[PDB]
Amino acid sequence: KRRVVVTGLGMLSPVGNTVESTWKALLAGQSGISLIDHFDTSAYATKFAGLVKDFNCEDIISRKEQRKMDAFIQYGIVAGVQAMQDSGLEITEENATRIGAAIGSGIGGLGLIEENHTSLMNGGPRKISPFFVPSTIVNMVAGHLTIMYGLRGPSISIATACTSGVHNIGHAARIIAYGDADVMVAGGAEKASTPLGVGGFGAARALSTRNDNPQAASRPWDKERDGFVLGDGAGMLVLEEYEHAKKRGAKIYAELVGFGMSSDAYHMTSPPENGAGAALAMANALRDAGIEASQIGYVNAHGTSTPAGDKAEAQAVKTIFGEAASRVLVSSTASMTGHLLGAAGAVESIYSILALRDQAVPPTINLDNPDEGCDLDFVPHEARQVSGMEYTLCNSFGFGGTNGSLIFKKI
Amino acid sequence: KRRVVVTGLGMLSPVGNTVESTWKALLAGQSGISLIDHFDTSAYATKFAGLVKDFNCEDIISRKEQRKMDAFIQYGIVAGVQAMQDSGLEITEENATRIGAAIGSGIGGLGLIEENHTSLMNGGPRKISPFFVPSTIVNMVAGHLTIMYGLRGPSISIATACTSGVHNIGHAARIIAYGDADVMVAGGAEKASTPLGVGGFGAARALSTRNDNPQAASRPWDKERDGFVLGDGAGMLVLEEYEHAKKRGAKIYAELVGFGMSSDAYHMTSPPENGAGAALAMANALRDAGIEASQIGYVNAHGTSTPAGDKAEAQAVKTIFGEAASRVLVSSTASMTGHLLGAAGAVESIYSILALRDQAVPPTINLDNPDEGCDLDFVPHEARQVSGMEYTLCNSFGFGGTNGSLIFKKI
Ligand SMILES: *C(=O)CCCCCCCCCCC
Ligand SMILES: *C(=O)CCCCCCCCCCC
Repeated sequence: KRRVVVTGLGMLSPVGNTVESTWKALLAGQSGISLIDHFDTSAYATKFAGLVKDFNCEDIISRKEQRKMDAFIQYGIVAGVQAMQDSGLEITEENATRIGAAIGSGIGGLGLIEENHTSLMNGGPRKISPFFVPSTIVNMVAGHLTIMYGLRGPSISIATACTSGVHNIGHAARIIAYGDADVMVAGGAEKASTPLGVGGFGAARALSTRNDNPQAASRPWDKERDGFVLGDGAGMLVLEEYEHAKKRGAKIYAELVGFGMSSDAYHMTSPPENGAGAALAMANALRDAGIEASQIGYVNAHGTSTPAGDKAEAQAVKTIFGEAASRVLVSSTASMTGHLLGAAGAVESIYSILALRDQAVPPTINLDNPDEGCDLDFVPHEARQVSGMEYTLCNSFGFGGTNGSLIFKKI
Repeated sequence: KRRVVVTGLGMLSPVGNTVESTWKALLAGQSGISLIDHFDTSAYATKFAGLVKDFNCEDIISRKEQRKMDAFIQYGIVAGVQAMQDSGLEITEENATRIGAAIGSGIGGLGLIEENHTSLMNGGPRKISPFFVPSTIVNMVAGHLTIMYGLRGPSISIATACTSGVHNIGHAARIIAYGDADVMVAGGAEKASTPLGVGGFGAARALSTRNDNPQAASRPWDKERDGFVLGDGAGMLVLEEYEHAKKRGAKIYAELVGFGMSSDAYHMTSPPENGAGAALAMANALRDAGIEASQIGYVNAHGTSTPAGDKAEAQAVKTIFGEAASRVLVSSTASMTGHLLGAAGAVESIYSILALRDQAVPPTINLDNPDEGCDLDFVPHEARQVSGMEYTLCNSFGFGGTNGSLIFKKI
């Protein structure tokens, strides 16, 4: 009966380009939302995003090599090395076969897609780069990594939009537990801060528009919210079976103990006023982890700062916790970071992990005037210290009404 | 100990728009490769593809609704209903919760992506449709279906390029086996026959160029092959736990018994001359299915008709079977259909399933002069009758050196 644990973290976010820095900034209640300058946003209703500041990979990827890879791919490779080094794991011939990857993304190479398409409009097919396909496709983060580290184990890539980070990790854990693998680098990476990304989500009227105050735009559960805030980043984890980890004295951040999935079966982009699906997903994980809602100390909300989004989730929480509704801590890091799409559930799994380590809980900044019936403790404004928190649960929900929840446990 | 079985099939291919018709054509050695007329291919090195002929969904999707969905999405919904009807399964409140989906695609809405991007180049962001995001994203086939059939169980979507069909199905099976679900509609859908698809794979020089004879272009293992042939389609399956199926007297096509994954850890688009990774993947499935290579009657090659591709796979086969190398039947349906990218491993799982039903094995057409050291029986030219075939194995391999194999078993 294989127990899956976390032995390495790696991350690039709108508030730090390392695990420890992003964590520091998050507790400090720092925002990473800035105005876009890599493209002309004049015609854009939204002109800011949670961006990755001063990203450098020269030490990890030759410029010769970068040309074959969209930023989302670069981001994820960098965050994977971070995780691989941190794990300490050493790949051997008697090894590779048993180490794999489960990394995804919501869209992938949107930028190079725009680039190549543009090229094709101006110059014709001859202009499309020969690396177009392998530079934009979603599974290339895992493709490059497995190659870089000579990994021969199971490699998959889940693309479930906003839920991708949660799924990739959950299924990484599954794969190991099944016996198909002993280690798995898992998570998600996105960099959709483009014309098509900004323009697209803005076409659906899903994005916030507070351009006069980018850092205040993302306000989960607050009364004046007006749609999520797009963020770039990548969050990777090294999951591994308990024994295999011990036998090598790996530093163990925590143990993955539960994984729940569900479908809303309602709208293609809208959550039921109910939160019915989100509930089922949390519910399924509690049962998988074989524990009770009363046991969760901190929930990492999907809480993207869309009017319906946030109401629905809160509903679900009540439903799931009921009594413990108020005793439980719910917070949205998206308040500082924005929503990282495919990377979202991965970075937030890392938050949930660190929150157990440090017995501290990142705040929901910008929460000035919460909604009405709210009975919940959204850790508004400032970080929170905790005593005996043994479990944290992390939620993510995406389009197609696809939800997933992960439960982390101390030591 | 949950046994997963197949209780419903659904498909749209370049040789039929139903399971039974595509199967008939395949045994008959019919090609589905035609010249492209939906876009101007003058500047294109390749001017043909395996296309879906006279596709109609009016009875399944309102035109009001089609506008919100890329063809790949339409294709997959249609193929899913096919599967759902065929299953006979009836969704109930005491049900939904236990029925989910695992459907993917390599790229998804490439067409609407091109459309919206074009729009944006000409008109600015205001031109991007409000359904851009949910119309192109990869997980929307499963999103729409779960919605249409009120499914609340686990829904995921694997995007592992050319391997997607195999993975989605394998992980569907896993999910059920785990207990997370009782039924799962799984498979893949693609429709990359576009400027960016044709142009892109042609930029990598990966595509065949025999425009004077489209139907002969795809020639797996033959001496004059020059790169795969792009095909559109969608292949869906209804996987379900054995007991749950019986208790409802569901018609059972076969039982999924093995699932193997692997990584090449070599090149990002190229297979080792070795076939080392493909071997490991087949190998892993035999062990998962708990059987021997000697037991496989028919292998459904990835066999895309690329020079290296086909050599590498054949190598792997030898490696895995060795003795049984020659006694085993290996064939590439891609010889008639072309390669269906994300849909590929799904349709071919259906082939592998029907081949057990009918004890018949689709041919590798166009195989005029095979390569040299070939000791293998590629069922060249015409279909083959078989006696006591209890297992068929189906391979698929994609970019990022991601491989996966599935083992099907009779009754
Ligand atoms: C979360 O579900 C929001 C939508 C996720 C879609 C993938 C990321 C957006 C790509 C944007 C245009 C292709
Ligand atoms: C198989 O691995 C071939 C590549 C799969 C990529 C997904 C389908 C191609 C989309 C083409 C341009 C985006």
